[PDB]
Amino acid sequence: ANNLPDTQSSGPAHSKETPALTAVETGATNPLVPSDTVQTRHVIQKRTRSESTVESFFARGACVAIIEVDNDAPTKRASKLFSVWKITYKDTVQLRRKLEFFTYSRFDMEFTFVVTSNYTDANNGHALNQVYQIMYIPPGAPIPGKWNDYTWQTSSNPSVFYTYGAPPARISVPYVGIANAYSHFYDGFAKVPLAGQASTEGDSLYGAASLNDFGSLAVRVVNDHNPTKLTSKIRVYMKPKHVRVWCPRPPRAVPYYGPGVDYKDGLAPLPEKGLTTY
Amino acid sequence: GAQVSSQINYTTINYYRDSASNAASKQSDRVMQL
Ligand SMILES: O=C(O)c1ccc(NS(=O)(=O)c2ccc(N3C(=O)c4ccccc4C3=O)cc2)cc1
Ligand SMILES: CCCCCCCCCCCCC/C=C/[C@H](O)[C@H](N)CO
Repeated sequence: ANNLPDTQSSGPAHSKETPALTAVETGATNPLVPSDTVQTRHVIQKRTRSESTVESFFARGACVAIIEVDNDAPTKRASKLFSVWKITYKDTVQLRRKLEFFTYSRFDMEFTFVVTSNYTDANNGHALNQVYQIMYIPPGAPIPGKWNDYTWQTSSNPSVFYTYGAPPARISVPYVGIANAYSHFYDGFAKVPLAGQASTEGDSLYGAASLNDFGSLAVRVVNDHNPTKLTSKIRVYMKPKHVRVWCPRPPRAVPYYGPGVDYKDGLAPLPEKGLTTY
Repeated sequence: GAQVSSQINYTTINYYRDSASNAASKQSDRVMQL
């Protein structure tokens, strides 16, 4: 967020110093300023880079998931009375691309849950205000098997009970990585296959570290069902905070295809433009 | 007034107002940016 250097007055030049000429082969960028190649006036620079700090770049809540749940009679096998969403930023694209400008990152994370609901039909009465349970299931904790099984006691899991109509729920977590930074890219495997092991052993997905690195969110409607079916969507908004990032990378240029770096479609991003056309 | 000058000397005197009347007095470099 630092200010910018002033432009210094620069007059005619006639000398053996040639800042214009360089050698990009060295791998360095020629740090020229306008006064190196043209005559410049004195300008007291007042612009700053306050809004391009990494913190400012990521200081936005981005939607990373839309978790759909129902409030309906359990006999209705079509309805889904609870939903489990594995935590990740890779279900949407925008925040993913912003994060993947970099190879490593540390940040606290602010989760904000925006809950919307609606009737599905109009001939089965009405509903009282719903309460939603959002339980964090860290890896290894038992995953709910039913909307009302014992796991929802949440004696040790953190849970947020959100009352419909209240302002979106919000919680914060610190940096919870087991490494010293989050790895946006992992060039490796969880397993190394060993010679003599059958083809079904030692095989792991390329670039995946843990089968379950950050656990899940289990969402249900706590209320018992009304005579009419209600559908709800919980939109999850992530905001990195206190961000640090390492090893910048070129941003994604073609559409994402899965959680890896794979690509299948849209491999022609650049449009056509004449070489000598302005 | 009288000018005495080495040649053993010689004497010169200007007799005229105008100077025009006076007698003749015999006394890497390869790399550049612009
Ligand atoms: O309305 C918007 O904000 C919103 C609207 C569209 C949008 N992009 S999308 O490509 O249409 C899209 C649409 C749905 C999902 N999505 C699911 O279908 C889902 C199911 C379960 C868990 C998580 C998710 C999840 O992200 C992901 C992306 C994102 C957010
Ligand atoms: C209701 C409480 C829920 C709390 C959830 C805490 C989980 C925090 C997850 C933060 C997400 C970090 C981003 C992911 C990092 C990289 O992808 C991994 N290192 C590689 O999978």
